[PDB]
Amino acid sequence: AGRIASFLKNAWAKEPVLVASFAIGGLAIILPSLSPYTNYAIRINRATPYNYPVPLRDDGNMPDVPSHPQDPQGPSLEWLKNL
Amino acid sequence: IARTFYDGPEKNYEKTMAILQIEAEKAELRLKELEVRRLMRARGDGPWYQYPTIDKALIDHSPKTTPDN
Ligand SMILES: CCCCCCCCCCCCCCCCC[C@@H](O)O[C@H](CO[C@H](O)CCCCCCCCCCCCCCC)COP(=O)(O)OCC[N+](C)(C)C
Ligand SMILES: CCCCCCCC/C=C\CCCCCCCC(=O)O[C@H](COC(=O)CCCCCCC/C=C/CCCCCCCC)COP(=O)(O)OCCN
Repeated sequence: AGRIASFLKNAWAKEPVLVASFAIGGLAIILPSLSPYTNYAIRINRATPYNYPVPLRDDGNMPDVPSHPQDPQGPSLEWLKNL
Repeated sequence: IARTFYDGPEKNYEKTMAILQIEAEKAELRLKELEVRRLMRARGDGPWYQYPTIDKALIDHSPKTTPDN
């Protein structure tokens, strides 16, 4: 932990570009695992309706499937509006 | 000499019969196996010569953005 300080000092004195590149790359690898917004990005990607939602044939045993888009059932995107 | 070194003829006789039975059974088994192999290769209905086919578990049975698949 003491010699690494001298090594970093020498690298910064001689090769600032390499030090900057390595720092930026290391941040790029490690930061996304520690961020709480990557889940939000995944859900935003999942909430984009590229495809037509094919309706389900009613059998009388779906309490959680809406009959109309304005019905309270189904997923809600209110989290996206406030995001 | 016969008592000390040799046996009776019955022993050799019956050993010969046992050997003959084993060899005849082996011959008939070999011929039957050849016929079975020929039939299985010709028809393909047996356990042998079952060449692989595409697994139907890979098919996706979901709506395909188009009603006509
Ligand atoms: C009264 C006699 C007067 C006349 C004498 C005649 C002399 C004849 C003797 C010469 C013998 C010829 C050799 C043939 C040996 C046959 C070997 C084999 O076939 O026999 C075995 C039998 O084993 C015998 O013990 C064989 C022993 C003979 C060994 C020969 C060695 C002689 C060499 C001596 C050289 C000198 C040594 C000193 C060096 C300085 C079979 O084993 P096994 O499956 O169980 O028995 C089946 C039959 N039963 C079940 C009924 C018993
Ligand atoms: C974990 C992240 C990894 C991914 C990020 C990296 C992104 C891209 C960067 C890498 C590109 C290729 C690497 C280049 C390797 C060069 C090594 C070399 O031999 O060059 C040396 C020069 O560099 C060196 O001296 C060796 C390494 C020097 C330091 C390099 C980085 C070491 C670590 C720095 C960062 C540490 C961690 C981040 C903390 C930063 C501090 C806050 C020789 O110089 P020359 O040009 O050949 O001589 C001509 C002049 N006579």
